[PDB]
Amino acid sequence: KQYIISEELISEGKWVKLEKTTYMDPTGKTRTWESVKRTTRKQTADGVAVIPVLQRTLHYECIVLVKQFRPPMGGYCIEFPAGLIDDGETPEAAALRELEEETGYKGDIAECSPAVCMDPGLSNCTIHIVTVTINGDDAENARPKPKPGDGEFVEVISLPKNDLLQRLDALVAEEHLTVDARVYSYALALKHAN
Amino acid sequence: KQYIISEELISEGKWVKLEKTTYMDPTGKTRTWESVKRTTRKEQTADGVAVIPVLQRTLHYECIVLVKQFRPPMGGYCIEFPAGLIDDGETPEAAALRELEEETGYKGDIAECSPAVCMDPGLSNCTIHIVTVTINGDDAENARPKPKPGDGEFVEVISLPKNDLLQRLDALVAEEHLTVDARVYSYALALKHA
Ligand SMILES: CCCc1nnc(NC(=O)c2ccccn2)s1
Ligand SMILES: [Cl-]
Ligand SMILES: [Mg+2]
Ligand SMILES: [Mg+2]
Ligand SMILES: [Mg+2]
Ligand SMILES: [Mg+2]
Repeated sequence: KQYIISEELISEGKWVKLEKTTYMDPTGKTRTWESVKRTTRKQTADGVAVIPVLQRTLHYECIVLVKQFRPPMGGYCIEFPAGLIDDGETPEAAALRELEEETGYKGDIAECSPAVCMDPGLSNCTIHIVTVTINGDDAENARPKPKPGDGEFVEVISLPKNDLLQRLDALVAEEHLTVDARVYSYALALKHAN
Repeated sequence: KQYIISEELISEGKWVKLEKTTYMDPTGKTRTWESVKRTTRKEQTADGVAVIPVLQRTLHYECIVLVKQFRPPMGGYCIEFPAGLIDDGETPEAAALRELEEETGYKGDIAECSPAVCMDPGLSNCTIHIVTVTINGDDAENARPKPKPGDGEFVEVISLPKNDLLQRLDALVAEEHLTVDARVYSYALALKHA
């Protein structure tokens, strides 16, 4: 019943473009929307985000997160490890790779989502969310070695799964970091579960 | 260490702008980013809200109330938490309750309100409050409720049991060609992981 009729390019950068979408609303009226797209997508999705469950015996399970400066935010943010899927990469493979580059941890795939939207009122951006467990007791994850690219500066922050929400709320109150909405949503459901 | 040096407008639509962001990396080098921003953000603590609406009813499993809408930037239908931008001077909590009633017909009760969290911080500055609201489904106010969609809003309400959310979302994606929101999916994953 609703559909896209055309897309007019407004402005194209190296990484991002702005478009004006014309679409048919369900009353049979023609309408417009300003839409953002990345210029990098081919793939299943633009990117992956990794939910990395650090499992170590006799310890609480941790969720491994990363803190970085985000120029669009003008501030530091706390996020799941994430990045863009290389052309010819699978989502699962991008997840292990990104997880290694950003944290040094080497992990195992548990499940992978279908492509899910990031901010669908604004952009077409999508990701796979890939749940990964990290055997924290193996020697490869003893002194994890982050292999970050040129210009990436990432701090690793592992927080306990069973108090995640309170821990994030603290980082926000006390560090003026911004927590990512997917990370916050995850933390909320850990509390809301039964 | 890192901070914004300058923000140079590239292209402004009525709703969205692209900016060339210049910032200082932690080595001391000047770098650039392409950044998206909304034009609508005021003194609001955030662009918007998303509502986690827990429908509670005697002798019923709790449900999460979701909405399905056409999203022009996506070219397709998306399943999301009820959500809208915060009006000038409106509180996040008022906005949440109001968007919830407008989009679903339900009258909720505030449970909790997050700090401002980032929607896609490598791309945009957009932020929301995630507002958890309970809905007393035994109250007559919430018996056979009508959405009051604004101008050009066409929303369908989908209520799924909290205890099976992830499988129910996976089934919808299997039978329907629709996209699930990344927040909704993250929340459904944590409900399983707990
Ligand atoms: C990032 C959001 C981009 C938008 N582009 N177009 C938008 N139109 C409206 O909100 C609207 C205007 C007139 C009648 C009905 N709805 S919002
Ligand atoms: Cl798990
Ligand atoms: Mg990354
Ligand atoms: Mg990378
Ligand atoms: Mg809305
Ligand atoms: Mg609305």
